[PDB]
Amino acid sequence: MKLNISYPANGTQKSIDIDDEHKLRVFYEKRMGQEVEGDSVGDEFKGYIFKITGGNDKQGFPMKQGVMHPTRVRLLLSKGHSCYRPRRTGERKRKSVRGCIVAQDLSVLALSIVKQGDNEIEGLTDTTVPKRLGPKRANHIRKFFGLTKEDDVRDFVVRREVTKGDKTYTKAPKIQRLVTPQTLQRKRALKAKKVKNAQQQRDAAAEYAQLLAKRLHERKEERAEI
Amino acid sequence: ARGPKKHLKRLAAPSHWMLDKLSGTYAPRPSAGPHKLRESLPLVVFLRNRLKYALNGREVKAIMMQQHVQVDGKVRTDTTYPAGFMDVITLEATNEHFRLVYDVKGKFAVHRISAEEAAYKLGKVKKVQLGKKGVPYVVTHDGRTIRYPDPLIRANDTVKIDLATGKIDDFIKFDTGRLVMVTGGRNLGRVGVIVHREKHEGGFDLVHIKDALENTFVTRLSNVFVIGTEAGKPWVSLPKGKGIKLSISEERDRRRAQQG
Amino acid sequence: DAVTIRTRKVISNPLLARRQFVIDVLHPNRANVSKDELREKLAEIYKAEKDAVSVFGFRTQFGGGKSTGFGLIYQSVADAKRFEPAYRLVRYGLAEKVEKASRQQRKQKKNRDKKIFGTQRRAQKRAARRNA
RNA sequence: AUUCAUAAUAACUUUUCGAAUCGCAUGGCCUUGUGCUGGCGAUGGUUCAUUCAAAUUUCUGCCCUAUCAACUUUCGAUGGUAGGAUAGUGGCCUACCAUGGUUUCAACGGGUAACGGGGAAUAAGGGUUCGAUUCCGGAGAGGGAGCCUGAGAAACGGCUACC
RNA sequence: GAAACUGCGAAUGGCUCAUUAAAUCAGUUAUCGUUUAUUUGAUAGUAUACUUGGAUAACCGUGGUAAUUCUAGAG
Repeated sequence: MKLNISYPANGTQKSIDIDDEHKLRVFYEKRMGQEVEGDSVGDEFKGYIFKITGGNDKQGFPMKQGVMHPTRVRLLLSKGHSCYRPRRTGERKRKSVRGCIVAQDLSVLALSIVKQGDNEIEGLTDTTVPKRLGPKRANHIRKFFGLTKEDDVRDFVVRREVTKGDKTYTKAPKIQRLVTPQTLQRKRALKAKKVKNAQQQRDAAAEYAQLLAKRLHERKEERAEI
Repeated sequence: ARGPKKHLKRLAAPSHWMLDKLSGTYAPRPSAGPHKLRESLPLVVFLRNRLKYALNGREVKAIMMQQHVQVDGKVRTDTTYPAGFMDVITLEATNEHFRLVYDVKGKFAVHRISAEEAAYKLGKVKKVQLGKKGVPYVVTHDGRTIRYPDPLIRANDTVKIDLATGKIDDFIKFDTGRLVMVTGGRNLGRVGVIVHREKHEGGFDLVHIKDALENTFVTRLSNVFVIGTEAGKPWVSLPKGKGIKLSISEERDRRRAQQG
Repeated sequence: DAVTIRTRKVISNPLLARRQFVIDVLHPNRANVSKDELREKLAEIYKAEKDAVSVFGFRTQFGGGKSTGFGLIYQSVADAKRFEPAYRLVRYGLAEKVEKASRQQRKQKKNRDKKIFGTQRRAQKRAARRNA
C-alpha cells in the first residue's frame, strides 16, 4: 500500500511503500483531513504528524470528501465537485467514487506532513523547491515584498532567465491592475461622456419645451380669432 | 423546431432578388436589422448580383472588410445586412452612390444618385407614444427611433432624416393629394398620387390612388409610402421609368422602336 | 497564327483595385494557346507586367477556333497577391501548394487531439513513466 | 375598444444596475506637476423600440367503415367562483358548486398496405388516380420517461434511469 | 505562437416518414393573452478611486487503475 506523502513547507513529494500490514493500522477507520501520528508507522517517521489528504482504491478510484463509507458508491457529479471534469456546459455524469474512510482495501493513501519529526527523509524534508512564478497582480507584489503604495512597482518584479547559448535575456510577467496614464484617460473619457450626454438631453428637453410653448402661443391666437 | 433558423434555401429566398435557380442550394440569409427579412435586400445581393463589382461572396467579404461599403452613411461590414426601402448606400472608393427604390417592374433597380443626394432619406411613422419620463417619440419603418418629434406628427407620415446626425429635417402630413409609392402588393414599384382613403374599423384601411396617366388603383394602407407633397415633386430621385406600368405589348413596341 | 485578343464587358474594379473584363481569342489553324501566352500578349498590349495579369475559364465555340475567357489586370504583384486565391498563384508560380496531409489524415489527427486534456508533452512523459 | 401608454402618492424588496475592462495613435494648455486635459475605437450595460423567432390562437376544409348509434361525466367530462402553476390565456391543476358538452347535417368507435401541403400522371368537358422523396409545415433519433445547460432543447453526434 | 481560463456556437444543418384522421396541414385571423440571445435605433450626473479582495486552471512535481476524452494528493 504505497503512501504518497508530500511536504508543503518545502514543496517536496516522495512516494514510499509500506507492505507489513501490521504497520498500517494507525490509519484504519480514519477519515480524510484527519491527523495521524507518524511514530507508529515504520522507523524513519518518529515525531511526524501527517494529514490524510486522499487516496485511491485497488481499482484506481479516488477518494472523495464527505462520502462516509469505507467502500465505493456511485454519484451524479456536476460542475464544482471533486473527481469530475465536465465535458460540456451543464453536463452531469454518474461516476463511481471511493469513500473518505480509510480501510485495508485502499491502494494508496495520500498524506501531508503537518510537522516534521526528528530524522530527515532523503528527498522529502532536507531539500526544497521554489514557487515557479512570482506575483503577477500589482497588489500581490506589494503584499509579498512588503512594498509601499507609493513605491515604483515596475522594476522590482522577479525575472527568470533562460540561457539558450547566447543572446540571453530574462522574461518577466506583465503586471495587471498597474496604473497608467491610459487608465486615467479612459476614466476621464467615460465621465466626460456621461456629462455630455446629460447636457444634450437637458438641452433637447428645453428646446422641446419652447416648441410646446410656441405652438401654445400660436394655438392661442388661432382660437382667439374665433 | 427548437430554435431560430440560420439558413435560407435558394427557392425560399424572395423572388425580387432575381436569384438564379441552379447556382447552389442556399441563398443569403439577411441578418436581423432595420428591415423585415422579406422586404429587404441584403448587401451581398446588392454588391454582387446587381453591380457585378464582385465575382463571388468571398470577394464581397474582402470588399466590405476594407471599410469601403456604407449603409445610410455609416460603415457596415455585415455581408448580409438587411438594406431596405429608402436606404442609401455609399461607395466612396468608387465615387458612387445608390438608393434602394422599387422599380415599377417590382424590384430594386440599380439607382445611381449623387453625393449631395446620398445624405438623406425618408421614413413612415409607424406609431407615436410616450416613452419613459414622458418623452414622446415616433417609430419609423426602418427601426429608427427619434425623440422629441413635431407635436403634430401622427402615424402614416413621412419624415426626412439626415444620414449623419440622425436628425429629422422635414416631414409630410398624410391626407388626400400626396404623391406616394406602393410598398407591397401587386402594385409594387409604381408611383401614384393619393385620391381617397376608406376607413374600416377593425379591418384594414383602403386607399385609392392614381398614376400620372389616369389609372385608379386601390391598395392596402400599410403599403402606402408617401414620397412627396404634390404631384410631380418627389423628395428623392426616381429610376429610369418614373414608376409607371407599361403593358407587355407596349414594352415590345418600345423595344422594336428603340432598336430601329 | 493571326492570334487576336478581343475584350468586352469591362468593369473598372477599384474596390479590389483591379479590372474585370471578358477576353476572346480569335485563333485559326490552332487548337488554342496556353493561358500564360494570353498573359504575355495581354501584358504587351496593355504595357502591364506579367504578374499583374490573371486569366481563367477558357471555352471555345463549336467548330474550333474562337475561344472566350475571363481575365484580371492588377496593378502590382503586391495587388495580384493581396486580391487573389492560392490556386491561381500555384498555377502561375506566385505561390506554392502547401504540403498538408490528406483531409482524412488531418481530421483523424484533430479527432485524436480530442482525447488529451492539456499539453502533449505532459501526456507523453506521463505515459513513458507509467510504461517503465 | 381597455384598468393602454405615461404620470403621481404611500410603503415594500435575502437590492437588479446607473462601466474597478481592452487596442492603436499620442495631441493641446500652462498656474511645468510622471500636472489639467482629450482621437478613433473593443467590449459591456438598464429600459423601450425594432428585427430574427417562439408559444398559443379564429373561421372553413381530410380517405374507407353502421358486421361502429349513441358517446363524454369514478380518477375533468361542460360551465361558474377562488386560488396554484405558467412566459402568458385556458379544467392547465386544485377546492367548492351547477349538470352540463357531442351526435343521422354521422358523434363515438374501428381500418388505413395515412405525415399534410405546393404538386404529379391521364386528360373534349366534367372527372379518375397518385404525392416516402429537391420547397414549406410537423414529428422522431432502438423503445419509454425524466432533466441539466442555455435567450432558445423535454436536445439524443447532452445527461439520468428502466426495457 | 502551443496549452489552458473566459466568451460564443453546438437548438442551425442533414436524415427519415414510424406515430398521427379536426390531429398535422392549407388559406385566413388574434395576442387589448405572452417570452424573445442576437441585429439595428435610442437610452441612465440620483442625492482604495492614481483603481479592493481571494480562488483555480494552464505549468513543474508524486501517483493509482487491466482498461475510458477516469482522475487524486502537493506547489
